[PDB]
Amino acid sequence: VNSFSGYLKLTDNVYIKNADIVEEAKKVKPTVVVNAANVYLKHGGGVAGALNKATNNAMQVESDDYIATNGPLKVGGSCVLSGHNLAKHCLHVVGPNVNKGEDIQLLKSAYENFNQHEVLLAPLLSAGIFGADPIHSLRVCVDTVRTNVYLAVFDKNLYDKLVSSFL
Ligand SMILES: Cc1c[nH]c2ncnc(NCC3(O)CCCCC3)c12
Ligand SMILES: [Cl-]
Repeated sequence: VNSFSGYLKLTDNVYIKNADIVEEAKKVKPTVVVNAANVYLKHGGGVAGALNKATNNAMQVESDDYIATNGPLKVGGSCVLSGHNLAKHCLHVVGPNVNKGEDIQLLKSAYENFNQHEVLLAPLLSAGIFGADPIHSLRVCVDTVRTNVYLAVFDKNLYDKLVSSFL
């Protein structure tokens, strides 16, 4: 039993809700919140900008130190950093950016990072400002993630479509 509320069950381990991941984070304080990161951990907009703003830019400050030490992430890769006031940990995961010509096949690799954590609050990777179809992202998620994932989908019409077209 966990504290996630009002999620529609899609499969054994995947749950979905029309919600702002920032608000789900502020209310639940999960062990892991997933950020839809880019390779530079530049949290300017989208999920990343929203999470970072909610941390009063502390996420960006921590991220800049991480990059200065370690260099950029790989597309499809991840790192674990602090969750600040939102979660215990933030798993920064880089899905491919279709607008940059990045290989959509890397979306599966991106979702594989979730399997290192028993329970996560997450967005649909590569969707939104990253350019991919959220329907496709959801299918890759369901077919790749084996741990318990709670998805917050920001857009109501897209959520309804994600729900309606699933089975
Ligand atoms: C921008 C933003 C702020 N707070 C959020 N919480 C969740 N998702 C977000 N954007 C990505 C997505 O949900 C958009 C609809 C289709 C699936 C992907 C955001
Ligand atoms: Cl977005």
